[PDB]
Amino acid sequence: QVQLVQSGAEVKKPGSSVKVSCKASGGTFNSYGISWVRQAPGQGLEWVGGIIPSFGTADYAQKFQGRVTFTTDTSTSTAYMEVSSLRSEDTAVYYCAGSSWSSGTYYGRSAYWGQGTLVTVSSASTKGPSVFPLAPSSKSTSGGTAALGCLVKDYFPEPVTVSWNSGALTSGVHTFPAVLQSSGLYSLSSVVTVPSSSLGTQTYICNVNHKPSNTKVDKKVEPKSC
Amino acid sequence: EIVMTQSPASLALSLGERATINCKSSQSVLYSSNNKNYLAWYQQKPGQPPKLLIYWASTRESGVPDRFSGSGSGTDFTLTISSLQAGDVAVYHCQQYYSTPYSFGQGTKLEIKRRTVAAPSVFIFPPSDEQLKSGTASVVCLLNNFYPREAKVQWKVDNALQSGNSQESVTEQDSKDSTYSLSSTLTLSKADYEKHKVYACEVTHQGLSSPVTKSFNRGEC
Amino acid sequence: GVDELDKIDLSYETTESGDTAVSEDSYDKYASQNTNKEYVCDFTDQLKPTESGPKVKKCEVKVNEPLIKVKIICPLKGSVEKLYDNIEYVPKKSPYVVLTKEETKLKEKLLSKLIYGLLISPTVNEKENNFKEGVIEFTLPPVVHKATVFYFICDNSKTEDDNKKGNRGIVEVYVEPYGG
Ligand code: NA
Repeated sequence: QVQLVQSGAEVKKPGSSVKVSCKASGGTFNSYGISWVRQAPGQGLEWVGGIIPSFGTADYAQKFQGRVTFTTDTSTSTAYMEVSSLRSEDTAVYYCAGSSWSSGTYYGRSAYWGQGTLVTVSSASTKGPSVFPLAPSSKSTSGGTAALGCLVKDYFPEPVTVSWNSGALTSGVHTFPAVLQSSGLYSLSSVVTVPSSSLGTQTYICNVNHKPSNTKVDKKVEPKSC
Repeated sequence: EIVMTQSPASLALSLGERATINCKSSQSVLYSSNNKNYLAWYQQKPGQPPKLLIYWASTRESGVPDRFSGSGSGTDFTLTISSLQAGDVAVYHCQQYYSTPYSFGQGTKLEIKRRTVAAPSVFIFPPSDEQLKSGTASVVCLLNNFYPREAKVQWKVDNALQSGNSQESVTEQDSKDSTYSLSSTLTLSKADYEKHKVYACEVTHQGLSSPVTKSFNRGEC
Repeated sequence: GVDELDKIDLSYETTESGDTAVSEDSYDKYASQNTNKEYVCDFTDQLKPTESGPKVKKCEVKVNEPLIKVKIICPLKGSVEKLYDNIEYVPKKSPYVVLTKEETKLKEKLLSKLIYGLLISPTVNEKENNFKEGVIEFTLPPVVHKATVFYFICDNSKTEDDNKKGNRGIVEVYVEPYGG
């Protein structure tokens, strides 16, 4: 049960520096090769660089020369990636990954991946979302099935995450990819189809998390008598 | 630097068929002192990090089923997925770890081609009273679990066709029924919303025999 | 400690002296040339045909500190006209495959099974890390828990030139545990 847990998403000003952490659980990373891999919006995977924490040695892609520093804190088993002089093109999900040693290399088996950290390079300020219900009704009822949801409006930067009933409701959920509005703020919605007979007795709550603004909202979505 | 290249860029195949994904390196990644190809394959599902499938070009990671098979040597490599299942929809990536800078292919998107269409179930949501206190009305039209992905959603406000004030979002292909879902959001000021009565979304899709309209009257229920 | 792909030749055996009929009392033993954390055995001036040949030239690499890069240079056949025409290096799959001592004999072993965590990269300075490029290299880890001794052979004793025979080169890498 080795687990890599990364630091939260952030917006950073153009020209500034970001430090992304990656902490290993299930023990130390002292026999692991750590890679940092980024994925820009709509693009393939791109190797940023790597460090073997035992060896203290680091490799970097030519694109990141003089701008990226890998460090480790072996006491806390946390790896860090610092990217300076940030450019618009550096907007990406940054992953840390770990590989165990075999056959003379620390990079043959990168099976452990962090969840990813979205770094948004922008001058626009952090804004938390408002959460609005999409109430079930007769105009949202088909057969014995109703739809309901939550509209997560006007936040920056990405991402928000949504669960239903603290994760106890997963079947029939669609959480849509965010849309960038003409205002330059994001919005998304998350919907679920439920039995129409469940509407008077079962509570439906969307749990909305926007880590860049420390926004945590639970919203009960209530039926109309309609 | 070693350049990695995958082909095809995208693959759409039926359930039970065999998917073949090729990957070429610009130099050999076979080390003659251990006879190993320094080549890995990853599977990436939407919202998730990549997951290691194959390493040393042909060794399966723990838990990966035998339908996934890596082959090839030197500069030419192939990932084969036999008997395609609905949960195999993902982007597949090859990577060399022979020498720094490590490099990836561009990714291969694999999707399921369903034999038959599926019509969306269609739902419309009026703006909540709480959103109206913020001065904006969002009207949401939901198209649930349809195939193929192509769909037309048109907004009518008092039977006037709307343009320029709506945005759509579409999910990735579902890992169970290989359908898509779609939202269209109409955005109006609260003042414009309160001047009009009939709000309708009209949905055209191959699964529907003719276009379907869902509507409400503002203030009525 | 071995995966499902790695094989060695378990039939292969040799000795330190090989076919030279030189006893171990008569070996020319010397230390590797050590600059910072790079320890080098260079055989390009040790193995050419000489009057007293074949001699045994034994290069001793002694490790007891972290992160030592060991580098071994063996002259290629045809790199000089005539003088290395019958040179042989053992194991052919060095440095991934090395020789260790089994009851006075030398037999094949995987270096990865001997030393956990060491670096054996497939290329060094854009050339394959194999004696067919004339040089091999590996880097020892920050912590070694188990003692090991292993060998490489660079043998020119079958090269003859003007009634002289080349010499047989031996590398002995002695790793003592460190970093505990
Ligand atoms: Na000996």
